Amino acid sequence: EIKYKVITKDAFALPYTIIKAKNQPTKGVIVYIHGGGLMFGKANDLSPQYIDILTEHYDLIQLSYRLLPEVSLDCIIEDVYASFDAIQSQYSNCPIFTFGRSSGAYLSLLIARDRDIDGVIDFYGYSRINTEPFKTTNSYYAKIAQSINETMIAQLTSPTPVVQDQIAQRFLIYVYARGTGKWINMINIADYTDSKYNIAPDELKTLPPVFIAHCNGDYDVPVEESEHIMNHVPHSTFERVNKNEHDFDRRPNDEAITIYRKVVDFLNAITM
Repeated sequence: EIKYKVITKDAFALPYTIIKAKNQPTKGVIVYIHGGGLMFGKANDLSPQYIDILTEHYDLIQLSYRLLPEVSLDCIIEDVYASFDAIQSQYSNCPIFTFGRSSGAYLSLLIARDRDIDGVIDFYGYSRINTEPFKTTNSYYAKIAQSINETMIAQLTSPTPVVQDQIAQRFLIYVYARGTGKWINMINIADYTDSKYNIAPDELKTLPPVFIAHCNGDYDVPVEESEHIMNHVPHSTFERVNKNEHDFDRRPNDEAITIYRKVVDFLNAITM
């Protein structure tokens, strides 16, 4: 693991790590964007086992961005693109991919629209925020959301922006947000319906190939968000996992490993 940083316009350090391809030279660079509903998480949240599969022949770069609610989604997008551009310049003549999980896959798809890359790996993400499941109360999160209060939640935030959880239970900010339907409010942008944040059909149509893995019974991001992408993009591969889970790869079970190996196959076809 090798550490770098990108210095933002506002003089904030965004760390990123590069893990090098095991068998050299690299076939490509995979820019990894972690999940956490834009509100919690950390860049180094991938199991070692997944990293070993991905980095056999690819470099894996784990990027960071400032989290909600201490910054807005406009700031997140700015951090992601500043980190992406710093990484892309370092791989000038080389295939490059975005790989996100959950909200990281959303960020990975924005990069795919606004930069020129060779493919996207979308694990249980989405291409838009202007959708009813994100606007309204989420059933799965509602009970826990109702068992905390706003002071409880405000004290899980940081007095200044962070790129990873500063307290173990920061994730309750996200449970609260989904469970009360305030997640769009906490994104804190002027107009969440704007095409900046919602990839248009004509834009989806021009995306590079997309690998999608999504559980049909996902309680956090409906599987329809993946079906929506498949309604427009020209090249897709879809693993539609028959589970009532969101992060089906939380543990490196055999089914999860198989999907990761399929990811590499998808990359190999592209870089051949």
